[PDB]
Amino acid sequence: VYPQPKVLTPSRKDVLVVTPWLAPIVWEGTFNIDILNEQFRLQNTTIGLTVFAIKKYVAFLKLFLETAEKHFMVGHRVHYYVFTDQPAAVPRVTLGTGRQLSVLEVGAWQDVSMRRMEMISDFSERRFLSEVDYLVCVDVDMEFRDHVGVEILTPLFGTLHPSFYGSSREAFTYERRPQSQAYIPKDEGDFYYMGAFFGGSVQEVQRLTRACHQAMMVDQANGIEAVWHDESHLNKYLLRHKPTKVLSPEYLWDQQLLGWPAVLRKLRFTAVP
Amino acid sequence: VYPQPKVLTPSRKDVLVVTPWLAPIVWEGTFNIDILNEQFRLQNTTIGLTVFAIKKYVAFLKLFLETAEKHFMVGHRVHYYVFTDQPAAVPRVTLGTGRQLSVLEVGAWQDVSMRRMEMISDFSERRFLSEVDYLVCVDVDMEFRDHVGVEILTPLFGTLHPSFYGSSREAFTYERRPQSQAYIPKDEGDFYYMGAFFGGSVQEVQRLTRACHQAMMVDQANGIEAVWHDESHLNKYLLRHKPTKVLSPEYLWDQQLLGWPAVLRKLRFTAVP
Ligand SMILES: CCCCCCO[C@@H]1O[C@H](CO)[C@H](O)[C@H](O)[C@H]1O[C@@H]1O[C@@H](C)[C@@H](O)[C@@H](O)[C@@H]1O
Ligand SMILES: CCCCCCO[C@@H]1O[C@H](CO)[C@H](O)[C@H](O)[C@H]1O[C@@H]1O[C@@H](C)[C@@H](O)[C@@H](O)[C@@H]1O
Repeated sequence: VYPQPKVLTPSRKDVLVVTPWLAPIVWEGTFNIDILNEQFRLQNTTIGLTVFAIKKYVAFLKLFLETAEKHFMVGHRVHYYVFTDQPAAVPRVTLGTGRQLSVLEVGAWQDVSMRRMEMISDFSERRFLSEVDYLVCVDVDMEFRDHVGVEILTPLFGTLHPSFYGSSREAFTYERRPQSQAYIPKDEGDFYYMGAFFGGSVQEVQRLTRACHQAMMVDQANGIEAVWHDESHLNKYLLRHKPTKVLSPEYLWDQQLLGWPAVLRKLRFTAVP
Repeated sequence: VYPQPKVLTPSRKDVLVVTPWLAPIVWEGTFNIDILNEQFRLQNTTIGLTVFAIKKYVAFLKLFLETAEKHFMVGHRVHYYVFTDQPAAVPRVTLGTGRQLSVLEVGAWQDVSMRRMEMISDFSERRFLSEVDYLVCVDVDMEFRDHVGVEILTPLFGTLHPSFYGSSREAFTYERRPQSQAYIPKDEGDFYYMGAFFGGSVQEVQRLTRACHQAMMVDQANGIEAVWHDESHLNKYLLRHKPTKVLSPEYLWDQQLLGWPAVLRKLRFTAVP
């Protein structure tokens, strides 16, 4: 039993909650988590979370994982995959039942710019992910402050960049040179998505990360680096293959930079100052 | 090129546009048809529409089909399947390119109450629907007045009953006897869906119509007829298997009964007076 939805009452009066292609934009007040948790638990949903922690960023893993255990997908099956050049430096964090962590070592400047999309592409294709239903790909220099759960899950999602959710499209920092595979013309574009939080089913994350990696290789062969690297390619991809959910900036925020505006009812996953 | 969606501007301020399980509720102003038409045409989407026209209701087929040709899925591949006890009386209506019609003869009072779900179940399982991607199941005593297009398409959809979209759940005319397979308790239920317009992918319409038919057979064996026949079973089904889109009453209206309220910007598919 849960409160009856009310057809004549908007779920939010201050923000857009569905895109023009009918993908939900996920804000607090738009979902009932009990119904979603039931639907996803009925499928024994397993969520993989990938995170890169390279060089001095390995220091952010302790708080990232401690707070993920408090707030990410609690009650569902979770497997963290930590990609790092220092596997020995991964903190031993105690995990709830049904949750596990694997450490994946990274080897070996444009190839580093390509590393995230290349490595997730290769990894997402492996047979040991047979049990994993969705992949969520986030940055490590962050903490969870509030619920991040199965409301986000869908075949393909991106996240509204916290600096640009209010901007008109010509102000978006899309790649603007026609020479680059990431090019988006002045008059095109739905949203500016941030590279720090995207995901989807395993098949849709294989497709996204393969397309971004292959596009970046083409740019490198031509001597061009997109203005915001794999984020520029992510935006080009999501423009052409529209996400089936879009996460609001509740899911990717910087409070030191941007404070706490009235349109954010919760700050769920935030930059570490 | 299309107008940029505006994150800080609700798509509607007067109605709920997403359910608590994050399924879009389809109202005018919530979608951009050009983007949807592109996505669906890229998949060469074929829509089957089923309609029953029995005894004197065969008289409603001429206006139903003439207006469907003006307003239903125009530009996409459509196949009408007319189920009738008078195949000879089906009007010869001229169809646009890419659109065809087949006539399916019905044979042979509780078995008539079961006929729609039984017949669609049997039909949806046939190999000649290999090319068909979605099934839309509507009543014949209706006309199209305005656009009904691929915005509705999704794995599973129901339609808000025009008499009840404003009602609280205890006022819903759900089956209330625990003896019936359609039973829904006082404190349960999201919406009251009408049996006159439901649909989804072929697989989801096989599942819905098989479950409703099998449930109604169980009730008949027990000497119970649900209060609103297959509509009572439809509601029980959609309560347990939540629809991935819900159509607003723009898609199922009676203007003689209910007029033209401010929350309806378009009257798309309406009862014939
Ligand atoms: C003091 C730096 C403020 C920069 C705000 C704009 O954010 C940056 O936007 C570009 C695209 O234009 C990239 O997405 C870049 O990674 C963003 O900066 C990072 O995210 C912001 C929100 C803030 O946390 C910065 O400190 C990060 O470097
Ligand atoms: C004069 C009759 C007014 C009835 C309004 C309520 O609609 C009926 O609701 C039940 C469930 O409670 C069934 O869904 C039934 O089929 C509905 O009646 C039909 O639809 C209404 C909207 C109107 O067009 C009636 O004339 C139909 O019989």
